[PDB]
Amino acid sequence: WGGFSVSNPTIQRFFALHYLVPFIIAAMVIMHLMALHIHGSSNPLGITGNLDRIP
Amino acid sequence: AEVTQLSNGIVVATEHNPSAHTASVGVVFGSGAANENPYNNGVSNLWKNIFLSKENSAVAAKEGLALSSNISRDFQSYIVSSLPGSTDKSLDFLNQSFIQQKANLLSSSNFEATKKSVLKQVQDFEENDHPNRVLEHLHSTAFQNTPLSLPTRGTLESLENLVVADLESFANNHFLNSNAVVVGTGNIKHEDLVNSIESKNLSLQTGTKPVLKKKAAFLGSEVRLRDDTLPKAWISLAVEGEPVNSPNYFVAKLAAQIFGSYNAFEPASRLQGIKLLDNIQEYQLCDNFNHFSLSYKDSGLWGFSTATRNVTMIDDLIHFTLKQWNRLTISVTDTEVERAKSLLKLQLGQLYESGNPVNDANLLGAEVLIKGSKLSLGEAFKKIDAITVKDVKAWAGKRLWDQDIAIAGTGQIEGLLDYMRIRSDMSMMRW
Ligand code: HEM
Repeated sequence: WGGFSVSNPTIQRFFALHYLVPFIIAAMVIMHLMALHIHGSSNPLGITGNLDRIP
Repeated sequence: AEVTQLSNGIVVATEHNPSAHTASVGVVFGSGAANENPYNNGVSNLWKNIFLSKENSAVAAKEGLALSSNISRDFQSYIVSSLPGSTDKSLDFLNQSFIQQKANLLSSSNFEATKKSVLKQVQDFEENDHPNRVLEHLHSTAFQNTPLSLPTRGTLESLENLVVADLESFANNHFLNSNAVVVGTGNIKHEDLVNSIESKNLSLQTGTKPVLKKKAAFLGSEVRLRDDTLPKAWISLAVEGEPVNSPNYFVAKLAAQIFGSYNAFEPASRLQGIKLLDNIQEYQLCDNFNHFSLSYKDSGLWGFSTATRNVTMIDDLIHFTLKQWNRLTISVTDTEVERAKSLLKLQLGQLYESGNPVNDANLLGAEVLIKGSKLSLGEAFKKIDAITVKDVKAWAGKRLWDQDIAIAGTGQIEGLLDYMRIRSDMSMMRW
């Protein structure tokens, strides 16, 4: 709170945190795409896709 | 150098050469593999090996004669060769064995032994000869459901259904006097040949051949025969080209000479004036390639074939080749056109002026059957010299820019991308 209840220091620190966390989300999305590049995607049949690929 | 055509009922064409030491005399028919149907495919290839069988070759060899035969898509020929003083014996052998009697050659013991030998040849072709069978598969996908798609040797499935009555039915429809030309090459004079034929009264049969109903038509397609146990990849690619009797016949041959042929293991082949060789030798994208321009009576094919051990960079090889084809519409230079003029004249002069009268008999008979005469090499050189850069740019804007293609391939072809990625490289989105 920065105090005794929800008040003026609470709203000012919540806006500054609200600016920052979408940039942390964008860095996790890059780490998410690196792990996907290693193995590729699955397919709706559940079996291997290495026999027929299109770019 | 002069040809002489004469008709008295039979078309007789000669090409006299008093410096040669042999002579060659035969007959060429105007039907090929494109006059068959999918059920008697291979009947022309069986008639060739009947003519070249052992008992027929032994009768010729006691006289001093040798035999040749060739099967193509539009024609077929049967040729006897001899010394220049015995062309009367060679014309007798063509009369007895091939015109009068054919029940001697078509006996049951001779037919079954010949059919066994042909089936083994077609089986060894389909298993071992990878560049030539990819080019055969390129014809069958580009002209599918059309007479220009049938292979010249036949298939194993269609050859085993053939009997003796199938060969006699083909001979009664195509081996006719109005479909034939009698040829003579080497050391033989023209009036000596027409008086030896007129001292008899040769005539095959009166009447005309059947007329097929479907005309040839190009279709953009592909066929893939993947085989991971083979050590290379073999690929052919083409667009629709020019037929015989086209006004752009020599312009299409000059455009293929610009890109030419290549061998990575010959040191002088690496130094040619071809701008495509800069991209290929940087990462060794292939082992060989060659460009072609084929022509038939109704259609043609223009493109290239290649063989590769670099199987992970196949997409770079197709991409660099097709970006050079774009330059024939946009930015082909004047020094590339002058280089292709001299090399096309050297290549045409070596094809028509070899020292083999059997090669000359096949070229002369096939051209008289379509056109009615033969164009001399002196007049062909003057048409090549008159081609300009603007002729090349106008031809390529019609036949190459944003057009459909046909692809065939075998071996380790996993790195070959699909059709629409290759089709989109036929234009630049720059011009
Ligand atoms: C901002 C958030 C996210 C972005 C931009 C994103 C992006 C992507 C993309 C582009 C793919 C590949 C294409 C596809 O399969 O749709 C993918 C796959 C995948 N994602 Fe996400 N994702 C996000 C959130 C999540 C979440 C919240 C989960 C799970 C709790 C998740 C789990 C997965 C999985 C398991 C795959 C693999 C699917 C497969 O291969 O069949 N992702 N993601």
